[PDB]
Amino acid sequence: RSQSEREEEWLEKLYKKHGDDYKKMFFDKKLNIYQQSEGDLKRRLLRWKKRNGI
Amino acid sequence: AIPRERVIKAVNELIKFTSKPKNLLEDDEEELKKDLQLIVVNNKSFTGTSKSFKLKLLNVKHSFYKPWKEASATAVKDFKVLLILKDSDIKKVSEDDLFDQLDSEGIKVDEIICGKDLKTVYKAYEARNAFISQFSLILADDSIVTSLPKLMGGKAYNKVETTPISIRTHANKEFSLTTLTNNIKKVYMNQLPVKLPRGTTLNVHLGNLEWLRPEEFVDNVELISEQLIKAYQIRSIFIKTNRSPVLPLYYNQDVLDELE
Amino acid sequence: MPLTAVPEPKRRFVPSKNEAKRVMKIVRAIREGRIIPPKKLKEMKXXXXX
Amino acid sequence: FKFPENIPSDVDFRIMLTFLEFYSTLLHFVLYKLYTDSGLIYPPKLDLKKDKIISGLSSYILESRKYDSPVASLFSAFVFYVSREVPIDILEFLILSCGGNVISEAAMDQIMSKVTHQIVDRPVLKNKVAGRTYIQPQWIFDCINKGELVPANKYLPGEALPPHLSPW
Amino acid sequence: KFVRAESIVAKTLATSREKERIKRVSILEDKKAKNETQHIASGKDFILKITEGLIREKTTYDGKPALLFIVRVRGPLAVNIPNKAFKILSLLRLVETNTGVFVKLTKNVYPLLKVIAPYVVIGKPSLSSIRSLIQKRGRIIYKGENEAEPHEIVLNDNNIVEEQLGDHGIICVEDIIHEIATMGESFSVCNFFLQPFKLNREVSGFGSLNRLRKIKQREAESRTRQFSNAATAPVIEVDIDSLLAKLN
Amino acid sequence: EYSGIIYVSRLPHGFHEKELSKYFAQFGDLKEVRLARNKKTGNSRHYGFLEFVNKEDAMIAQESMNNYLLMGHLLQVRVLPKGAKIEKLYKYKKRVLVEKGITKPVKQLKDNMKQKHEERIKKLAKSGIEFKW
Amino acid sequence: AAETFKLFNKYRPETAAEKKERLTKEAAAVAEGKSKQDASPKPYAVKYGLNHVVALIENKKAKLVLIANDVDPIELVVFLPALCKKMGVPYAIVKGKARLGTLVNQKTSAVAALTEVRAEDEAALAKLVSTIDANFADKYDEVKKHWGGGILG
RNA sequence: CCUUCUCAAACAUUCUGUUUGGUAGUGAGUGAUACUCUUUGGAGUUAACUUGAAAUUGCUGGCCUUUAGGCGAACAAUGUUCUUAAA
Repeated sequence: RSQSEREEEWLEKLYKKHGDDYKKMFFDKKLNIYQQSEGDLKRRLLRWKKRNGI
Repeated sequence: AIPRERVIKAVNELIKFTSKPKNLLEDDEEELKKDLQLIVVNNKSFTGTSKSFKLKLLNVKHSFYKPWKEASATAVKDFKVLLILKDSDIKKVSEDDLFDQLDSEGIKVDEIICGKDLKTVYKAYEARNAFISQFSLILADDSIVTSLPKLMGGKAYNKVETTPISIRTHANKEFSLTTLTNNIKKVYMNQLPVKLPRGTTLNVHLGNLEWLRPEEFVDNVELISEQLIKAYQIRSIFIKTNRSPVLPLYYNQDVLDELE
Repeated sequence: MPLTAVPEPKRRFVPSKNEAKRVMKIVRAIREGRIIPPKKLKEMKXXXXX
Repeated sequence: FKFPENIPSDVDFRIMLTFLEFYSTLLHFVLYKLYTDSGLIYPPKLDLKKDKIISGLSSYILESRKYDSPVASLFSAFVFYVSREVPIDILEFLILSCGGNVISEAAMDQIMSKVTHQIVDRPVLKNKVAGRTYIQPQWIFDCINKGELVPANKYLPGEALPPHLSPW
Repeated sequence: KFVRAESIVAKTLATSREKERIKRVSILEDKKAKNETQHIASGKDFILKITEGLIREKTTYDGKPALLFIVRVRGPLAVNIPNKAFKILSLLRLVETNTGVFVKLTKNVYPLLKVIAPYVVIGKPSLSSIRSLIQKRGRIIYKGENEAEPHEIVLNDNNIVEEQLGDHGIICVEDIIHEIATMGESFSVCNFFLQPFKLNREVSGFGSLNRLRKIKQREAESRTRQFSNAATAPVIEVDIDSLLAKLN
Repeated sequence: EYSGIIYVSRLPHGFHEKELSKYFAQFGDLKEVRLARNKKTGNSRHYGFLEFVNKEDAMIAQESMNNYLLMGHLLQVRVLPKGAKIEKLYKYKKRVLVEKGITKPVKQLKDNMKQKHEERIKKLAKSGIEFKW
Repeated sequence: AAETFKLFNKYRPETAAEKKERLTKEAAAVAEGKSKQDASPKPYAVKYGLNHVVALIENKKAKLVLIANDVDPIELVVFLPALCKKMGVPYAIVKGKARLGTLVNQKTSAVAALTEVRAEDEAALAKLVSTIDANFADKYDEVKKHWGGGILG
């Protein structure tokens, strides 16, 4: 089960905006407007990294 | 000129004065008043025979806004920077555009507000006074500056921080972000505001003693005072704390002969 | 106080999800060309009037 | 003639507007077949500043994609000088039916080498150029009704005119 | 009728605004005309040109007699018109709205344009537009055969024209168009002669369809007309060639 | 019992005695009308007083205006009791400045400057922390 | 009631046409992609579903409630004045559910709740609340307790 | 039931600088230190605070004009009179 292009691009924006840390990106307003869960962020980023960018 | 030595005498006298000592948890505002310097200028006919809400920006050697901000981080009221810009101006200018320029020299705009926002969001005296009272530094485009006083409220024109400051994004036909960028630097750290009331009395606010060096206070005061002498015919100069009595430093007795 | 101690839902605070699903429905229809963009529609009408 | 008319309260427009719209659409498609049949573009382009000079048929430029003798190309190679005094419109259209040129000083003050003829109706003529021919406009109204040239001594101001009875 | 409580307040506020901007215009223009430019905004004047957010270009004023055509607009929302501007509109005969007139522009004319700016609309006219106005509209107050004589007649007889204009030698209303465009010898003869203008309202209004037109035109007029109240207001000019396509 | 004299609070900006007359005449004819104004600038203090020819007309007018929302903030009208009279209001204008010449010649007030400077030095002694000037 | 309608016409809900139009705009944006930004504050509108209106009470969230006088099943409505009375919600009884439906793009609505207000309008809201509590809660409270009607025709 | 002056000039080229001008207020109340005259009449200035645009009578500045207007404009000045926002 892969990822959709818009939301992996969204994750790619988050990956460059905050880096890897999650407490900063959790309290980010811009590009976290759905206010994703702390660890759902981790799960989607780990899936995105395994898909692309190590 | 003015005997700098006498100014050092008076400022050391004032340091000794403020060094003199069920209590509050949170300290008295009056206790914060009795630590602060205000320059008082007696001068012939300081009216323009008309109200002058425009602030003169005097070129000052040192910048008290940075020790303001550094003590304001400790203080309850937090130093904030307001700009009031045109509708098209806010449409063009973004916030990171400001913040990248200001982190270069290490300052920060709090907010930017259109005249539309003044005339509909804060078109209510309570909310407008509460919104204004948050701020210390208020900037406005020179075009908007002469449109302000119906929107700002006279309660904003009573105090010195609450009254806005003329600043210009334009240098050519259109504005440039470079002009606003270095212009907020000029108004921030190289200039100090001057209210221009009526009568023979001028009050100039300098700031708390704990912020700057006392000889640096003396240098800023003598620079400003020479600027004033070259500007206006001056009767006398009394500098003091608003709790303290006055201190006569310099006066010109022939100005009053020259008035009439 | 209110009657019920019902916990507040997530979706009251964030932009609406079902809106966005309808958005992506229209996106899939436009990618298939079943829906014409309105700028293209006005372009069509401006030529068809003449 | 282009005169401000007192509007009649007796009429009802509600009929003439229907006739108007019907005739408008009908003449519209007939102009389509007459422009395509004449081989040129059915929308006629106009220069805007030419329309700002005068709102007429001469505003339109007419694109590409003989004349029947004598009335078409009557007064060929013929340069007029219509005055500001004359009614510009119907004389303009008659000269365009001739193919000659139109030069009016009324058009000039918006902002004269080849001009030979003045159409004017004035008693006293100022500059009185003997090279330029001074003519009251009935000459154009009578030459095209004959199809032929007539002498202009009657049409010279301020000579009186034959009572024109048109060919009907 | 019991009028209301609110209109009486809104009229007072609007008259306050207008009297303030008019006093600002009067003081600023007095300091300009008396040439005592010491502490004012600007010394020289400006002119707006709205054409097609739409492009709004400014010029400095040229001290040159320019033919202008003025068009009376319905004034702002609930305003009693002040007596200073009432005087000017009385002179320029612009009461009974939808009423323009041709005027000469000089530097003595120019200061009143800043005054009556919230009530009329200005621009550069064209010869075809002037032509169309005169050939389609215009009545002359006229001393006739046997009349009580508040008597107006439409422009047909050029001999009536050269009757009362024979001293200047002015015949044939086409030449009146020509000399209003020209203004070489005498404009003001033609200006006092053509004394009333009337233009229809553009939208008939009352009825289901035309209310949409009225709303869209009120929105368009909100986009076009700008009310500076600065006393250094650039003179707004609009395409009267566009405007008379609507109103004539 | 209540009189015909009337207190009106919470007036909107620019809404003055002329407009009060022009409005409340439609209730019936009024006896007197005044607005509380400020002295330095003739601006409203947002409350005023009415008087009518009748007490009954005053009560009718007071009923239809007591909780009346108007031009932003609402208005509140109260009739006064029978023991109430109008006192001490004036239409104040904007009082402009006046400039009057100094009476003493320049050398008398030079001497006054010289005296007041030494006197303030004596006050800096008297307060007192040292100041040689 | 006039100023209340002037208030609520500032807060008209979005129509289906305007909704679908904005949807087509943003969808054509993403179709180009041209993913412009991710930013929108909130929609503010009146609330008009009856169970939704009652639902906004018992939190409380209703800043103002308009209640239509004429409903043919009156019993749908009769608890709402007492319910906003006990919940302290500033209710007001409006005249005519058609006028409610006009401001909410329905035929009728019979209820009108309003919770979220911009800062430009919040000061107008509070004075309208005070106006209603002066004009409705003070005037009609005791006569509310009295048995109406009974007089023959 | 209205919407508030949203720029001017000069010099200079530094990819925009430098100088100058352009702003009448929401009412009420608290209150520091003072300054200046005025000839006691006070007047005009000076920190700071409060307040849902809140609300109860602070008794009649001066000068000038016309029969209300300017003192922030002196041969300066002003009115409440715009109708397809009707009926």
